Amino acid sequence: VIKFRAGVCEYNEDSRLCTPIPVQGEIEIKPNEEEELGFWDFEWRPTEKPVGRELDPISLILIPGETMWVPIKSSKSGRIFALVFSSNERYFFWLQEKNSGNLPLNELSAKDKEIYNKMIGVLNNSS
Amino acid sequence: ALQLFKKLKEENDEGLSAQIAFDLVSSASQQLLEILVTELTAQGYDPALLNILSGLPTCDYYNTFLLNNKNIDIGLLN
Amino acid sequence: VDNMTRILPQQSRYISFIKDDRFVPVRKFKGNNGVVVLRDREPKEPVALIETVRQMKD
Amino acid sequence: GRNVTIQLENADTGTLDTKSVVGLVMFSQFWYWFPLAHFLSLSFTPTTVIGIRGSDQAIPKFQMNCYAKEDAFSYPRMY
Repeated sequence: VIKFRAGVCEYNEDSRLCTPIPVQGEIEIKPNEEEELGFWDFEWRPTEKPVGRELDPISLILIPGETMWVPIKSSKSGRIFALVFSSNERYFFWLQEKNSGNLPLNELSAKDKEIYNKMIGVLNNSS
Repeated sequence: ALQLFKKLKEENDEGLSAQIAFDLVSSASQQLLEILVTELTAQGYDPALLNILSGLPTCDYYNTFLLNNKNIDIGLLN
Repeated sequence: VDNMTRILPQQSRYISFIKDDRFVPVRKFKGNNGVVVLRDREPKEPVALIETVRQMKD
Repeated sequence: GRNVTIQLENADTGTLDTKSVVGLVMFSQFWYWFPLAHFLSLSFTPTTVIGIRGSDQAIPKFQMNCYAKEDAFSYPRMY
């Protein structure tokens, strides 16, 4: 299991507001094996700071290649983990990977090289 | 000590408040700092003042100096 | 003399900050060692910066 | 790392610094119980001008003019 700090950020497509709503917690990706599609679940659950948008624990299936990983989908704030299910399971998430503090940074986290690779790894590979 | 901070509240200049405070924490009693933080909390004063007066900011600045510029005699250990 | 170095007090007495340089202290320099708060003339200019240790560890 | 000195007092306001005073007395009596040696750490103060940006809290790298003979006040050798 692959843990990292992340919080929820509201999803949007009307105007692309996509401002983070702060929380802290953690995102937990479970590799699963369910079908050849992988269905690596992006679970979002508050382990901490439940204040802001609660986003009750829920696991989301992954259909690979349909998701579009785009770093600045909002194009207004960094660290936009965007998961695009063509508005069906579309949730947005905002990294808080302590490395320069919570602060939104363009092109994801401060550990630039690492998180680019992490992102290819989950989306592309299917268990 | 309190009255001095109230004047600078009105200015809303962060730079000046900080500079005064940094000199005050060095000198000031362990006792003095502790009652002063309470008082400022109840005014509504910015939390940035309260943090310097807790003294952990200065601990961090002084820690940074030591790590980078340390010239270790290796002969001590041998 | 670069900022955030060991400076003896004797050297420190004779220090005057360049006024053209961005960093000039809010109020006059102590004239001696310790933490001195600078006014940043332009944040916009990029400066190589050393994050405070607390943040480095987070 | 050869960058610390023991401050007698905060001569800035001319009132005794609390830390150095206690430190020194607890160190000085050590004949009886040897571990009392460690109290001298508490009197140490580093001498360094640290610039602070008063609104971001980060140390800028910059250089100041210092009327000095650099050679005289440069670091001693590595012992």
